[PDB]
Amino acid sequence: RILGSADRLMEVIREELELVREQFGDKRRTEITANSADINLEDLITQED
Amino acid sequence: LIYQPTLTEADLSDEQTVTRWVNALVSELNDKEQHGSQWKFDVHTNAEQNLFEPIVRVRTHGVDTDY
Repeated sequence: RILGSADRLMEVIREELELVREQFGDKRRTEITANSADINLEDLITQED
Repeated sequence: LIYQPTLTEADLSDEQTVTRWVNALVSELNDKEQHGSQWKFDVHTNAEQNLFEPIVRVRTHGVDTDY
């Protein structure tokens, strides 16, 4: 039955992948941001008299 | 292709020798298969020179390809 059809093959592969994911999953360590801007060195000094 | 009869250019327009040749080739391929592949054949008609180019189709690992 397995050799007769391709859908069964894809189901077997999907089940194996799901089992692997459920057995060896973990979390993420690195954070991704979006193009932090620069500093003109004048905004860090308060303007006064 | 080594053991099959030679196909010449002059036989490319009969449309009957080609059919039997490709049918015999596909039958021989299907007879000795041991890896689960399936073989089929098709004949393509060209409107330029009235030629008849053979086409071989095979399904391996659930994937179809035409040669």
